[PDB]
Amino acid sequence: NAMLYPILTQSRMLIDLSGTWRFKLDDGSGFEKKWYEKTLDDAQLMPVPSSYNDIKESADLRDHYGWVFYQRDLNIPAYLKTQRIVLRFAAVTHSAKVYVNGTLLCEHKGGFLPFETEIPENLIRDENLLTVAVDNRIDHSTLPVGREDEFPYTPTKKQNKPNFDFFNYCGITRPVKLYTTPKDAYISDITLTSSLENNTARINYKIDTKGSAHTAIGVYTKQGVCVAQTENTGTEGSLTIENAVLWEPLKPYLYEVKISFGEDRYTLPYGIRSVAVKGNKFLINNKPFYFKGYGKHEDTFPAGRGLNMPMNAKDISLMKWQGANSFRTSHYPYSEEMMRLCDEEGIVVIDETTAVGVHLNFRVNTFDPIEQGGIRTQSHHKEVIKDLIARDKNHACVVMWSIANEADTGSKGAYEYFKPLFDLARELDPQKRPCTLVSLQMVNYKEDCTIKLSDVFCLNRYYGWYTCGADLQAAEKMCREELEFWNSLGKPFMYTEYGADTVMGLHDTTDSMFTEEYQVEYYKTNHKVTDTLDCFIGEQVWNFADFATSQGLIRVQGNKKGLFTRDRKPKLAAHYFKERWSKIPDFGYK
Amino acid sequence: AMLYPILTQSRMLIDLSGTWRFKLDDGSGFEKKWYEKTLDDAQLMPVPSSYNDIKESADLRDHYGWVFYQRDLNIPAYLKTQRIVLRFAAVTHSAKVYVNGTLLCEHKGGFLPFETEIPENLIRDENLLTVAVDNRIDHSTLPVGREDEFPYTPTKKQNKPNFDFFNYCGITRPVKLYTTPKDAYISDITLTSSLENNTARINYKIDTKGSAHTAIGVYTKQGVCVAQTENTGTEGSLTIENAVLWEPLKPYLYEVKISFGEDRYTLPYGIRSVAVKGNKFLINNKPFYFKGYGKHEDTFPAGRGLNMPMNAKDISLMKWQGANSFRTSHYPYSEEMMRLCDEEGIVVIDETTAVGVHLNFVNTFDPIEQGGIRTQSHHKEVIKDLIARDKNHACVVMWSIANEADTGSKGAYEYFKPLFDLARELDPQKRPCTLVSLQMVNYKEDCTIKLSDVFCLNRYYGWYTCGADLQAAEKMCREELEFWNSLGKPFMYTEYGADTVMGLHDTTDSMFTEEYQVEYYKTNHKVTDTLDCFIGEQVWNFADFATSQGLIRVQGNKKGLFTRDRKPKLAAHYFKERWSKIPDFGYKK
Ligand SMILES: CNc1ccc2c(n1)sc1c(N3CCN([C@@H]4O[C@H](C(=O)O)[C@@H](O)[C@H](O)[C@H]4O)CC3)nc(NC)nc12
Ligand SMILES: CNc1ccc2c(n1)sc1c(N3CCN([C@@H]4O[C@H](C(=O)O)[C@@H](O)[C@H](O)[C@H]4O)CC3)nc(NC)nc12
Repeated sequence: NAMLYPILTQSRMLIDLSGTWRFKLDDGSGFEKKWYEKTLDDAQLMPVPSSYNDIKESADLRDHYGWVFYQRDLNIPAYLKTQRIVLRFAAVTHSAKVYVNGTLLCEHKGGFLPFETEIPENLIRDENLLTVAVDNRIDHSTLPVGREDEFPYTPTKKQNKPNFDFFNYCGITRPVKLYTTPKDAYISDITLTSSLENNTARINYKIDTKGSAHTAIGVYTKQGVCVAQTENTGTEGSLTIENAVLWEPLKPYLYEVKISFGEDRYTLPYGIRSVAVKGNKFLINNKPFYFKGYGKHEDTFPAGRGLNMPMNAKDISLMKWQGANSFRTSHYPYSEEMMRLCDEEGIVVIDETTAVGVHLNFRVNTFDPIEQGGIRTQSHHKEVIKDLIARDKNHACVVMWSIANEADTGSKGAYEYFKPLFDLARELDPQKRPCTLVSLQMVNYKEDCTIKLSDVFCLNRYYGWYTCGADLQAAEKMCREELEFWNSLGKPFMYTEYGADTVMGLHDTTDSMFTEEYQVEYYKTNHKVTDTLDCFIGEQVWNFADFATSQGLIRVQGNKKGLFTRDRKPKLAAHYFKERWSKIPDFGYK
Repeated sequence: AMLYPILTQSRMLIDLSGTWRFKLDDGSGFEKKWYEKTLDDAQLMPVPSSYNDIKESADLRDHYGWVFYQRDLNIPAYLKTQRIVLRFAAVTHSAKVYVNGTLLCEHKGGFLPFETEIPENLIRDENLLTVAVDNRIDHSTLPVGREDEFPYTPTKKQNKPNFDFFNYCGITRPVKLYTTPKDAYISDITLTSSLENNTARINYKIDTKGSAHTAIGVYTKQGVCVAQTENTGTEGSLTIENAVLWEPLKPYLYEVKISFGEDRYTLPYGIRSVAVKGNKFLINNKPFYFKGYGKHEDTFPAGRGLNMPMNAKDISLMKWQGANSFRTSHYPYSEEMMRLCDEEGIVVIDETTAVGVHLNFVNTFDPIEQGGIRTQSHHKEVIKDLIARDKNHACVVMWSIANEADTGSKGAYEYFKPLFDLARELDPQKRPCTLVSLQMVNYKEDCTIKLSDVFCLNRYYGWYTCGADLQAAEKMCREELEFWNSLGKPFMYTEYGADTVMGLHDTTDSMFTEEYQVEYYKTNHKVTDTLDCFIGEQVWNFADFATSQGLIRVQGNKKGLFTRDRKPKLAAHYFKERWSKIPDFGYKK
C-alpha cells in the first residue's frame, strides 16, 4: 500500500522509461492471440506519458472502446540485479496488465493512482520487452462511473458512456519508471505529523521498513542546516524543531527530512502546519482561512490527461497572479509532480477521490442493494480512499479530503454507503484532516447526507446557469434562500463549483448567456449573497480552465466554464477575479 | 562525438529533468559565487523548458544576461565504478556547469548537445548541480543579435534579435546522467550505405576509447540478424541481402547493434540514397517533390522546450495534410524529434543556427577589425557539431548552412566557401548542401549560385511586395523564378506565406484574412507548377509562433497554416487538398 515518490538517492536508482513507445489498438483478439509475448507487429508510435486519444487525427482511435497495447524495449545493466528492481506506474487509465517478456507481473484497477511491481531477477534476460495493456471501459463498477443502460438512433460502434462531464482520456497518463532499493533492508513508508502545542513545534515520525537494520532521521532547513537529528532510533519518535517556520498558504516553507535505514537513504520534503475545523471556522495554523480558487482538471492539448510539467508551473503562476490560494483535484487524484509543486509553492489543495458519477438517477435507486441493481462501486471506493491517503498523507498542501463529487446523496441509502468511507478516511489519515463530500445541486438539499457526515459542506451550485439562466435577479433570490439554510447550521460551508459557460470573444452589454460579460455578472450576483454569510468560508469556481468533454448539444467543444481558455488565456471574468481576490485576505476575511 | 544517450546492458540513463531551483542574476551572482551553495530566495522552474513564458513577469520574460538553475544530485555510490557523464541536450544560449562549486564545463551555442564527465573525486555523499545560462546575443553569436543596428530610450538593456523569432532561453532540452564502462567504450558510430542490385553494403566506422574488440550486427525490427562481423577494428563494411529501403512516408529502420569490450549500443538506421542529378533531387534514385514547411520548436508555455506530445501531434498533422518534409528553421531541433522523423518517414532539411548573418538589412563580411560579423569560427563549430550529431539519420537529406545571410554582398562567397567545404568534408554521406536565400533585388548576384546543390529561396510575392495586388505578385514572381529555372539546377521554396489571423475573413482580397492566405498560395503555385526545375514547396510556417514585439507582429508571427495550438486555418485545408493530388515522387519527371 505504501507508495513513496521515487527519487534518485545514494541508495536508489531512478530510470525514467518515458519516451516513444509502440502502440496497437486491440481488435478483440489481442489477448487471445497473446500479443504481449512478441514485438507488436504493424503498430503505431505513441508518446508516454500521455493520453492516447488526441495525439493522432483518428476518430476511431479517439473514441475507441476497450483495450490498447503499449510496448517498449528494456535493456538494462546486469549489475542492477544486485539491487531490488521495481517498476513504478504513476498512473495507467483506467486498468492495466503489465507483462515482462510475456510474463504477467501485475494488474491494476483505478486510473489515477500509482502501482508498482518487483521484477523477479529470474525473468530478466539480456534483452527484454515491456508490454502494458490498458483498458478504457467504464461501467457501474468503475470509478469514475460509466453508464450502462441510462429521434432515436443506433450507434455505429459501441462506445463508453461517461456518467461524468469530462472526456474519457485514457492511456499511460503519467510516467513509468524503473527504480531500485537495497535488497536486504529498505524503507517502505514514511509518515510525518506536526505537533504545535505549548509553543513547541515538533515532527512526529513513523518509519516502516523491510529487513533488519538501524534507523536514523535528520531534519534540515532550506540552506542545509541540521535542526534536529537522531541515530539508532525507534520506528516512531518525535523531534523538536526550534525556530520552526510554519508552512503557510502562499508562504510555503519545506524542511528536508532525511531518513536512513541500513544502506537505504530517502529524503522527504515536509511543511509543518496544523489544520482544524472549529465552529464555523476552517483553521490553518490556528487562523481562519478563506479559500480562493477553483476546481481544476488535468487537461491540456494534445496530451489530454497526461502529465504536463510546464503547464503545471504555468497554472500555479496564473493562480498566484490572480490572487488565488487553493484548488480542488476535481475529479481524481492529480500527479505527484503537481502535489509536490503545490507543497513548494504554497497552494492549498482539497484532495478528491475518483468517485464521480455515483448516481443512477440524474426504478432502480443508486444505493439499492447491488443484487437489485444498485451501484457496485463501494468496494473499490474503499481501496481508492486507502491508496489516496497512503500516497498524499505527508503533504502540507492537502488540508481536506473530498470523498466523492456529486453522488446521489439526497436519496435513500446514501448515508449507509458513505458512512464506512468517511470512517475509513478518518481512521487512515494520521493528521486527521477534515473530510467532505462535494454536494450536487438538488431540490431536497435539506436531506443531503453531507449534513450527517462532513466537516465542511462543499456545494456545487449553478444559480444563474442551470437554473434562472438569463434571470440573475431570480438567481440571487434563489441563491439566498438556500444558502441561508446552510448558513443556519453554523458549520463551515463553501462553493466548490459555480460558473457559466463562456466562449472567449462572445460579448454583449446586456445579459446574454455564453458571453464574457454574463460570466462576470453571474459571479457578481452570487457574491452579493455569499459575502453576507458568516459561515461561507470559501469560493472555488468551476473551472480554472476550459477542458474537453464528451460530445453533445450543450457542450460547445468541451466545457466552457473556465476563467481561462484551454491555452490559458484570461476571459473577462479572470480579470474580475484578479481584482476581487486582490481585496480578500487569505486569513480573517470573515 | 555525441551519440544519443540510451539505456543499454552497459549504460545507465538517469533523467534529471523535473522541478529545479532558478534565480535571475542580479549582477552579483558570479561575484557572490551563487554556484557554491544552495540558491537562496529562488523560484522554481520546470526543466526542460524555456524560462521566459512560465511566469507572468515581463522582467523575467525580457531579462538580459544570466540566470542560475540548480538541483540536488544524490547518486548511488556504486555508479563510481562506471564512467559517469552529464549530458546537456541543449542549453540556450551559453552554459557554465558546476558540480559542488567546481566549474566542470562551458559551452557556446544554444541548440546542440554537450557533455562532461564528473570526476570521481568531486562526487560527495550529497552534491549540488548548478547551471548558469546566458541569453545574450550579439555579432559573435549564432543566432546573431544586433548591437547598434519618435526615438526613445529603453528602460532596460535588452537583446536585439537579428531574427524573427522570440529569444527563448533556458535549459531547453533534457539534462541526463548516463554511464559507460570505465576501461573501454564506444565514442561514435558512422554508417554509410551503397545499393548494389538489391544488396545493400553498409560501410561502418566505429570510434572507441580503450583497448578491446569491436563487433557490429544488423537486425530487422522483428529481430532477425541480417549481417554480423566480429573483431572488426574501427573501419569495415557488411552487406544486407534484399535490403528494405527507407522511403518518405514508408520508413524502415534496421537496428545496428555494436559491442566494444563490455560496452553495448543500439543505433536505429534507415538505408536510402540521396543525390542531386541535373534538375532532380533523387531519393532512392527517384525524383522527389518536397511538400512541407519551415517549422519552429515553439509551443505554449515551454517556448522552445522539448514537447514530445506536440512532436507526435505535429507529425500526425503533417501526415493528415499530405506533407512529406520540413526544415529545422532556424536551428537544430531535438534529437527526439529527429529520431521520430526517422521512425515516421518525414524528410528533413537540417539547418544550422546561422540566422541573422546580415548587418545591412559597415559591410556584413568586412574584416572583424573593421566591424564585420564575427561568427565564422563558431559557424564552423556548429557545422561540425550538427553533422556529428545527425550524420546517421536517413531522414536528413540536405544541410542548410545559413538562413538569409547577406549573400548578395561582397565578401559573402569568401565567408561561405570554407563552410560549404567543411560540410562536404565532414558528412560521410556527401549529402547536398544549400543556403537559404533572402529575397533581394540583386538576386542574380546571390552567392548561393556558386556554392549550393539546390537553390532554396525565401520569397514573399504577395506579402512583403505586391501586398493586396496578387496579379502583380504573379508577374513579379514569374520574372524572377524563370531566371532560377533557367540555371538547370533544382530549386524550391523554403519560405512563402502571408500573416493570417484565424477568424478574420473577407470574400474580397484583404491581407491578414484566411481567404487571402489561400489566394496568396494559389497565385504562387500558378507560377511554380509551370517551372520544370522547381522541385519543392515548403511554406512559412507550419504554425504561428512567438516573436519579438513590434508594429508588424500581431502577437508573434501569424504565417502558420495552423495556429499555435495546432488548429487548421482555411489554407491548411487548401494544402491538404493540394498535397493529396501531388505525388511524393514523379510529379515533375
Ligand atoms: C431527440 N433529439 C433532440 C434534441 C433536441 C432537439 C431535437 N431533437 S429537435 C429540436 C428542435 N427543432 C425545432 C426547430 N426546427 C428547425 O430547426 C432550426 C434549428 O433548430 O436550428 C430552427 O432554427 C428552425 O427555425 C426550425 O425550422 C428543427 C427541430 N429545436 C430545438 N430547439 C429550438 N431543439 C431540438
Ligand atoms: C518612428 N515610429 C513610427 C513608426 C510608424 C508610425 C509612426 N511612428 S507614426 C505613424 C502614423 N501617424 C500617427 C498618427 N495617426 C493618427 O492616428 C491613427 C492611427 O494611426 O491609428 C490614425 O487612424 C488617425 O487618423 C491619425 O490621426 C496618423 C499617422 N501613421 C502610420 N500609419 C497609418 N504609421 C506611423
